Parts: sequence; structure tokens; C-alpha cells
Amino acid sequence: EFTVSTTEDLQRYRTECVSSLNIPADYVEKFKKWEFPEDDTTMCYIKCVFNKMQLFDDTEGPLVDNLVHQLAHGRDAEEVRTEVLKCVDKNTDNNACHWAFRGFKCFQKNNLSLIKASIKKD
Repeated sequence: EFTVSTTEDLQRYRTECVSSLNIPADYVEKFKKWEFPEDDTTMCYIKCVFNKMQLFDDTEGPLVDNLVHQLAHGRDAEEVRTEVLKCVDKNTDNNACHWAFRGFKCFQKNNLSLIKASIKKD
């Protein structure tokens, strides 16, 4: 089942991906600041994190229902879906790392932020 990711999920996934991909220390510092070079190391890191957040599958590609759940904060879901779908394409160069990262870049361009604050009516 799909659950939305928080900052703490992201921190755990970063740690796991850094370990499993043997990411160099200097990349880790950038990643902690949410700064992402457009190189293979970084693109495969983004795929790894999106995999773990169930936002991207290496065969099916971007996972739209899950992305909408992650992005919408329970509001304007059909509008969010419209925006997400603009960012969905096929694996045109047969590199799942590039595929995932292309999605991410399109999210950034369209102001679709996967990790946002939430105000709770207490």
C-alpha cells in the first residue's frame, strides 16, 4: 500500500541510497542541501530515492496515482494530476536513471514539490 513520504522518510532513503550506491562524501553534502548536479551519480541517486518513495518504477516509469497523493496534500487532486501528467514520458533512451531524473526536472520546472510543510487545524 502507498503512504506519503515525510522529511524523515527522505532522510532515511538518502542514507540508504548513499550506502547502497557508495555515494562520495562531497555529493552527500549537496544532497543534504537538496542540490542536485545533472550527472550519472546524481540521476541514479534520484531514481533510488523515488524507487523507495514508490514514485517511480524502473519498468512502469513515474507512478501517477502515488505522485498525486504525495503532491496534493489532500486538495485539488485533479489539477495536480493534470500537472503531473505533463511530466510523464517514456523511457526514450532506455536508462531508468535518466528517466526518473527527467521527471524530477519537470516537477521542479512546474513547481511540484514532493516534500512540503503541512498546517494542521489542531
